[PDB]
Amino acid sequence: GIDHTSKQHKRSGHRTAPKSDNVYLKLLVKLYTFLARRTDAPFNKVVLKALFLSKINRPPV
Amino acid sequence: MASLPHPKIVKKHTKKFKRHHSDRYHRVAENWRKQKGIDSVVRRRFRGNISQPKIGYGSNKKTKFLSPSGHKTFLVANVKDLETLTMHTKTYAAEIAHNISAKNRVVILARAKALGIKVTNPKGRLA
Amino acid sequence: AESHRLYVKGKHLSYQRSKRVNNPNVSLIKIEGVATPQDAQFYLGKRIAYVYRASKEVRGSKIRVMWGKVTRTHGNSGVVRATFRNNLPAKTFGASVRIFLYPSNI
Amino acid sequence: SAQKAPKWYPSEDVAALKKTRKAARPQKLRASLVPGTVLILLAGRFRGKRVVYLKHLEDNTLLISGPFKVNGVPLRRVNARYVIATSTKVSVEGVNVEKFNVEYFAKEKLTKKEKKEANLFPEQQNKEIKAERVEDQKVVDKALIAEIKKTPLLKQYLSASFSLKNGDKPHMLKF
Amino acid sequence: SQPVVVIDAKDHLLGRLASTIAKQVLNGQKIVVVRAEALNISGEFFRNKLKYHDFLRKATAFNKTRGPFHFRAPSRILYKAIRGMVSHKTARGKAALERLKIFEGIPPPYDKKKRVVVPQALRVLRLKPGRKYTTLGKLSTSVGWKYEDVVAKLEDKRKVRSAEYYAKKRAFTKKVSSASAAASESDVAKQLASFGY
RNA sequence: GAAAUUGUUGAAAGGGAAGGGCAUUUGAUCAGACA
RNA sequence: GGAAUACUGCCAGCUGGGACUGAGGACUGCGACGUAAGUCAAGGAUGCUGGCAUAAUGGUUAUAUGCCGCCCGUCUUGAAA
RNA sequence: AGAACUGGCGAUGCGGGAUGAACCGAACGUAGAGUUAAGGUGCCGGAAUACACGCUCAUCAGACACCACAAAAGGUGUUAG
RNA sequence: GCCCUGAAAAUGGAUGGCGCUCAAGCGUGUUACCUAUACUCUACCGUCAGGGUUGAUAUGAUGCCCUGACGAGUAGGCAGGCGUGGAGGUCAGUGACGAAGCCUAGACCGUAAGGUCGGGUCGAACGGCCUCUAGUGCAGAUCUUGGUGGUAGUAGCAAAUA
RNA sequence: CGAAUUGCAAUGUCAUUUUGCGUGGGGAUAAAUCAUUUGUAUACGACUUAGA
Repeated sequence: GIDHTSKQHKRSGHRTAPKSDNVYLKLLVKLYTFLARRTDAPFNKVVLKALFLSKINRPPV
Repeated sequence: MASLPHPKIVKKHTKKFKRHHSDRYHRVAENWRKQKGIDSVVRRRFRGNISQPKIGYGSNKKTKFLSPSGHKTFLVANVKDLETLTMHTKTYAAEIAHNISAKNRVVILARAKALGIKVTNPKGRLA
Repeated sequence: AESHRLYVKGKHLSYQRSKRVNNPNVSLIKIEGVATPQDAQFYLGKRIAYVYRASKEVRGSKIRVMWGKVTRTHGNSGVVRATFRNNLPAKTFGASVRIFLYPSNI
Repeated sequence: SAQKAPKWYPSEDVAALKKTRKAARPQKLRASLVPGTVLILLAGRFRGKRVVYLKHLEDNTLLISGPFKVNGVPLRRVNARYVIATSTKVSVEGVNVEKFNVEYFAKEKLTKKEKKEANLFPEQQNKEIKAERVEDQKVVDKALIAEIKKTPLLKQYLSASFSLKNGDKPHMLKF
Repeated sequence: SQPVVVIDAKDHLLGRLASTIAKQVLNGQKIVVVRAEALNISGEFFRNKLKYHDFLRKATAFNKTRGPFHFRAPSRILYKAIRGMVSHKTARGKAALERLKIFEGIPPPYDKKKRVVVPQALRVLRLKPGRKYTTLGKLSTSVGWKYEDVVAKLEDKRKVRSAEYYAKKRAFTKKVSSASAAASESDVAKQLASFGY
């Protein structure tokens, strides 16, 4: 028995894939996962974590 | 066919997980149903009672879906379904479906003998 | 000349157990002639057979043997623990097993 | 189509093992087994017999020759665990044992797979003991009985056989 | 180590003998317990008689032929003691109590067999000298046994034959020992003595 | 042409219930042969 | 006055027996011993021998035996009730 | 009957207290090996009819806390002061 | 301090029972031993987290692989799946050389929901996968309808003269 | 004089009740229940009587 400090088996509350079924968004996530994995620039990680957002977290600019 | 890639297929809990009081009543079948009751000794996991399915009883992912002969059983219905197995012979085992007639079973068995595939029921409607 | 035996006779006492819970995988053997855990340490690792009868003459004979071995020493009075390939069938509680000397260190 | 196919069928040709690191070393026998001692055989056709230990072989077996003229146990191998090494010795320097090895006892027969069908006396190379063997067996005990007969009662000892009596506690009694 | 063990139950304590018997007979040993009417039991006689008259009260109220059966023989008092220490309601305990035979006096099968003594149950070794004790024959006679005089008439009749067997055997051993000293001087004995023998 | 329920045959068990869990003996049955 | 031993602690001291486990699957690493080639107990088991090739062995099932096991659903602070 | 803090039961199985929702130990995937807790080691019942110093003989002795009842008042009974 | 009296309640009874008296009781101390689902190590399942791999190999990164920690649970929430009646595609799927159904202490796969095969019976239609849709899963409701038990060859078949 | 080749271990089987068959070697020649009957008995069985 372990006296737990934190809640066990806790998912991170961030989506790691788009909930969309879009093929051309699946391809952009395939591209920017490669770029974020194999470059050192944080721009690609920002663009990759921004491709996952929903319609109300992607407001029009 | 050496068929030896797999190692020592063991099976934790080879018993059946029958339903509680399936042997007491005839209306209660032996298909497993979780006891949802509030005073259920099976649900509260007492000593001497039956055991329920957990994920702890899961099989080794290397030796899962394998027969004791070491292959994965794949249902065929004709020779064009046999041709999907002709380059995976040591890992799969063809099995003729239950509704194939006796005239077509002697065709499927001859094609599988010519291709080297192992059929797991070559004595069905044999006559 | 009248004797031929190369074993020590012992009894199958019981399963390894608590009060109210028994574990059938480990049996307790009382080796006749042993009194302490030191000098019960001599028989550790030796083979045990349980020889019994049947009626189906299989492989040319009617007597059958369940093999096992001594594993450790039990509490304070020369009882030992034993493990068999197929466990002993609990109707032999109080039945003669034979402890051989097959892995020897003498 | 009674079962549709896998996504792309990962092919499972055989793959070689990793490089092991288990190099075999010579056996380290227990110190009570010096050549010339008298062993009590505990298992087999000649169990209970008292033999003389002559040589350590290279399949980790002992070479014993209780004199055939004494108790009829020929030159053979035992497993060094199914023996009890007694205290008594003989002088084993007189015998010549260098012609014995594992190919001396290797059987050059052919019954190596058909023991499931060999059940009605096949008469295949089973009962021929030639003069290559008994001639070598004569010289190793004609020089061994001449050392056994130096001490009194040892020949009767080796001709007798071992058994446990009713009070014999083997953890207490010596050997 | 013997197949059947005959226990001369004179001067043994009841529940200290019954524990050793109930362990050996469960380990698998065939035990007969002979001369059970001379069993001792600690505590003074009126204390044990009051305990037995306390036992005599406990019978089934609505039908007395269902209740605890108060057996009055000494062999059956010792059998009640052993049966309380064996799990007699299972097949293992039922099969273990079939390896037991208890008699008062010594019956003619066991008249001519060697009797043993359990030393961890003897009144002499276990009780303090000066404590009062009870004999099971007198207690059984006081609670309603009927054959104390019969097993006492059949006992000295056995003791006469045993004491006239022992005189013949004693004369045999004196005739053996008067002539076995003629060989204790020779070379075989002087060689046997070095080996301890 | 299912089940409750019943008859016959066959197998087995049965000292005030029966059924169930862990383990093994014994009987039946099946397995692949490593062919 | 000289010791010894008990007790307590330490050893990167030596050595004997027993039990359970052998996961992973080309190579890569850190070490050790060697002039070197290399070798090794150093990122998880190999070598030799024998038996059976099926009543070997294993699965299911019925029974026997040892130990355990109160009748489910519900309301309830609390149900075998 | 009504409150204060904590722990628990409810929602919780497991080893122990014979049995018990609440006490002691300890909280739970499926197995193997080892070691223990609380409790025990005459027999049921796995484990010392161990070892050491004393006390008690009870014509309803006494023996695991919760806990399953016990006082005032006596006894030159025995022991110690 | 121990023991006794003081100490009385109703079926027969309870240190759990037998039993125990230089204890198997009481006070105290020293060891050895027994064993929980607890602790340690290993294997496997799952969940969570971290990291590697679009060299380009099965264009797939849904995956594959490396490492570590964790796993109780009612009311309840969520997720991944199994099963049913119909619908749109597809397997140029199965079938009178036997579809569906039903029986089967016969076999295999899955932790499980369940799936597959063999044998018997049977006689005209029915499945796999990608999706759509719902009158979609029962052990209970003194549930509805139908059918059948133990009681049980039992209670009884005895007023009105024969 | 023999025992080797059960091949480096595989209980390596020897004991004792039940039962049936076969050979030869003796030996012995019955009752109980139903049905009928009695009434010392009796709800029915049971009991107690009688009958070549």
